[PDB]
Amino acid sequence: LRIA
Amino acid sequence: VLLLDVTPLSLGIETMGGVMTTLIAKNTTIPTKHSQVFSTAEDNQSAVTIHVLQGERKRAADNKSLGQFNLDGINPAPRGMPQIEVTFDIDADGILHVSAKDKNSGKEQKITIKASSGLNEDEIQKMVRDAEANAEADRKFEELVQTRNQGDHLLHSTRKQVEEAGDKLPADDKTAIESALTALETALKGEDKAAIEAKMQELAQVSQKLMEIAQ
Repeated sequence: LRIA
Repeated sequence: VLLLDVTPLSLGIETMGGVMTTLIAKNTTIPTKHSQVFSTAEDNQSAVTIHVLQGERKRAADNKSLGQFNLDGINPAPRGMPQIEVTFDIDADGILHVSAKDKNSGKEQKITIKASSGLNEDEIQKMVRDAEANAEADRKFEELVQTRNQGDHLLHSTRKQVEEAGDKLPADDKTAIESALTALETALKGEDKAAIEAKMQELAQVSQKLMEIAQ
């Protein structure tokens, strides 16, 4: 899971 | 034993695609502490925005914001490679402590959110209403987001595999693939899940050789  | 301090609503952060990702689930007894390792969305990303949310809605924008804070100093790498551990910690007094830690750089940024912050006893009940009222619609949004993330991984991956394949890839296949990527990249820009899956279908079919060469 990835954050911007 | 006659009472419990609980979280009325889920607590978490916004993740790629505007999704709320949950750390501490609805109706958890405080004190409590949950961690989860996240990564970067984009190559050579030097920071992440930790956007703290309260609510049961799948869309981050449908949930209650409690604050946001940056962790900077992320040393250049491919997207999905940095380790950002995110920790929600509710102490016995009802205060929320969120930290992000870059496990390479050791760097840390906390935010501290009063026990009183977020949704009052009413709003809470409305939020649960909307959760069960908009379950179907939230589900559809989740599937579009997941589909957009599947699409983007296939795009990013295929472009690299073209860079490392260089001259190995028949120019013919390189034409067919560069057209499917440009179309896939356009579809990704929209809200039509079917059209993204159709460009992913187009890429699969024309990339059988590229795939061979990656081994």
